[PDB]
Amino acid sequence: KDVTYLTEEKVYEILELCREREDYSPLIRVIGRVFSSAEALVQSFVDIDAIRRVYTRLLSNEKIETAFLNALVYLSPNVECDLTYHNVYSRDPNYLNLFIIVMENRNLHSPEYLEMALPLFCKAMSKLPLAAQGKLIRLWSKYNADQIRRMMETFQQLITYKVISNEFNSRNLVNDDDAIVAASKCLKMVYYANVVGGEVDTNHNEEDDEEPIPESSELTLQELLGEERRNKKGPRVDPLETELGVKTLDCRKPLIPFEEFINEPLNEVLEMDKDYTFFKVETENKFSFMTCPFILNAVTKNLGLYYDNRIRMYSERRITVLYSLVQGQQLNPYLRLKVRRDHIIDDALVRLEMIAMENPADLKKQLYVEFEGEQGVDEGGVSKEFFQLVVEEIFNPDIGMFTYDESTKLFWFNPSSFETEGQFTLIGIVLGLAIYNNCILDVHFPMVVYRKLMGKKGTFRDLGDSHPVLYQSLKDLLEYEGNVEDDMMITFQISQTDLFGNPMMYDLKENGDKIPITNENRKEFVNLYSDYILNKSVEKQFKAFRRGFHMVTNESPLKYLFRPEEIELLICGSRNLDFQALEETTEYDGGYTRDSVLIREFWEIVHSFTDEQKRLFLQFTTGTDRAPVGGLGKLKMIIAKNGPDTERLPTSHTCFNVLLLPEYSSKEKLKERLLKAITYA
Amino acid sequence: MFQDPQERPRKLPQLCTELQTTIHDIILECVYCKQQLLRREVYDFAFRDLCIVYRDGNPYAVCDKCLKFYSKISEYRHYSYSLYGTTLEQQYNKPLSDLLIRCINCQKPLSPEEKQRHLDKKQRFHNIRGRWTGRCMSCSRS
Ligand SMILES: [Zn+2]
Ligand SMILES: [Zn+2]
Repeated sequence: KDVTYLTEEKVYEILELCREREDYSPLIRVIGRVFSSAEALVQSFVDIDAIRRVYTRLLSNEKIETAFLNALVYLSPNVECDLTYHNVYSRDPNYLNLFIIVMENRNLHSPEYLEMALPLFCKAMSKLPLAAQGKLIRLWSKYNADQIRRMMETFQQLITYKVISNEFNSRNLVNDDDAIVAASKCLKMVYYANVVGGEVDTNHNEEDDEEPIPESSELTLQELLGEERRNKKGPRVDPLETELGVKTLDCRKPLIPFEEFINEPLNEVLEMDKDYTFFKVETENKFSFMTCPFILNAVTKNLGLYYDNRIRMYSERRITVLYSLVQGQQLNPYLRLKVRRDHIIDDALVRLEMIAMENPADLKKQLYVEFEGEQGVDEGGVSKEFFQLVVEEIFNPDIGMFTYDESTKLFWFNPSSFETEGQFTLIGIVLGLAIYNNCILDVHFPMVVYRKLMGKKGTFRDLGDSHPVLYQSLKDLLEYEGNVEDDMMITFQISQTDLFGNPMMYDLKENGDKIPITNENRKEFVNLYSDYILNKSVEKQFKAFRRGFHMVTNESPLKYLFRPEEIELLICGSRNLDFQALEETTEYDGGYTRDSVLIREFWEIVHSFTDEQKRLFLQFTTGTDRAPVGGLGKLKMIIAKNGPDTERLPTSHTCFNVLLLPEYSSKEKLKERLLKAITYA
Repeated sequence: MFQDPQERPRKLPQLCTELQTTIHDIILECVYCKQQLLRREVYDFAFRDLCIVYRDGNPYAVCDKCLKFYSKISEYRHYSYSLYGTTLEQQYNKPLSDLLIRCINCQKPLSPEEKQRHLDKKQRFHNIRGRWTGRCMSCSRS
């Protein structure tokens, strides 16, 4: 009963007959002769529910499963040809139906499919033209979270399987494997479906990209060209973001956490120097995973960004040399800061501002710090110390720039600060320099700050971290069901405390004291009050801070690779404390070795410590209770022998992560002295 | 005088007629060194489709040495990424023939013949500060 295209009813004709003749080979003949043909499939239907019913009926028979598999293996390689050489989709926009039909098969993630069928199908799918991908992604964004999870898992298992099954090395790169690259491009397709399927707030949260004006030389060249007003061009934008019209930064809440898209096995194998090269220089035969940033973990991303920073620092060094050769002028290749311990903030401001005004490109040189009166080579330890001092001084309540919350242990901008916009610019620049120099800072900002840095205004929902006493109160106000005007007697006027403790009345709306808050306007009031606290009360200071930060990061791939939650990790470091990795990378000095009894007892003790004792131990040994990007294993801790057994406590040099440990006579004594040191420091 | 910021001629031919003079008659200073251009350089400035820069109503051009120097510096400073012409056409949804590309070494706009050469020799186009550049025949041969 041969037929050129297939439907649910046509299938039922055979379900009954095959059961009645106790056979399956005719239905197998049919399904093979159907699903091996792209045209038959494209013509067969969009009828999602019918497809779902059909699969739910057919996949109940093992013999038929092998036929689906065997048909798919035949189908995909031909579809790749259609898309690559015949542009079939441009002739028939229904061609996409084929992929929709296949993807509703629930068994694609069983190993039988992973070895051959799914890879081939990925090769075909990953060639779809952008407009088609956009059509497909928009459909997927309507699916249930578990279904996104299934699709994500379907490709995740494949990427995992191929990474585990193949031997990758510095001569056989993951970038050269069509199967993993194709799978990643598919997974990217799912990723954007997850983005678009989440909650997206685009109309009330955009802030202008403020760019620092370049040096006079580049300005003159821009003036010699027709570009006097075209200073704003944006970073490298992803084609899919253009086709969909929604950025990764626009989604407030996805269906599945972005972290689940990270493929750890892949990250363990990927060589970032080469990937960054392929990201910068397009080669027809090689792919770059940086074009698929959702799949990389923060360590891998940071290593890419570090290659960018270092390649730029090196470019600026070349420019310095070229200027010296052609014009004789001698410029410093480093961002050499010289400051006095009694005037760190002032010296740093004047110097960084003179540098920013004379040459805004200098801020992109490698940082090098010198304390006036002290002598040493800045191998990072002097810089780290400089950052500690600056951060401590800037957050001192006596400077009035920031308010500290005892509950969350987070800092927030003081609306009442009379201090000049200079200091705010300085702290902004410092944060930039810290990322640029891969140094963790003990700064404690709520998530809103990193969102505002990325160009998104803080929304009501961001108060959940910065002002819990406020967020809760506003949430209560929204949840109340009585007459807000009679029951709460609040107006569009609010009270703020001045440095001198005086309550300053601020009108959210003109003559706000005469305007009552009603149930119809309360959501607007909350939006305005949130906008006041998160924006319009600090906007004077915050705008300066943000400017300072962009002066260092304006050309960085930062806006493309990272998200607010990942910026925090770059600046402050991670909260996950793997002491096994720390043991594996710890170095020994003064005659200790990894095989020393005292050292083995030390690791037994430290592994037996509580997480709080562990945080204290890190704070004591390193100056921060957080682990760098990549965990404690990246922290080159040095355990150096500080003489024989004594009653003294151990001591530390936080600028170089050195622990000065006496050679105690017993495990109990070591434990008691170490606990006492880390508790009483 | 050209002391009106908005209403002074931009391209050398226009400045010739505005000063009732010809390209064969006019003498101009280079905006960096304020040295006088050789007539050969003046012609090339007209051929390179560059803009007159004005300071206090005075016109300035750019000589060959300065232009090459500052362009090379700008390459070293604002290089972004390099694409194949084919890929570039897809990113901008236009054929390379129509897209504005200048010489990275000497700013001269690239002819469709030179653009084709880039495609023929599988050579990439470089994005600098957000504008696209390639290498003209007189700079790929040197
Ligand atoms: Zn000159
Ligand atoms: Zn040229």
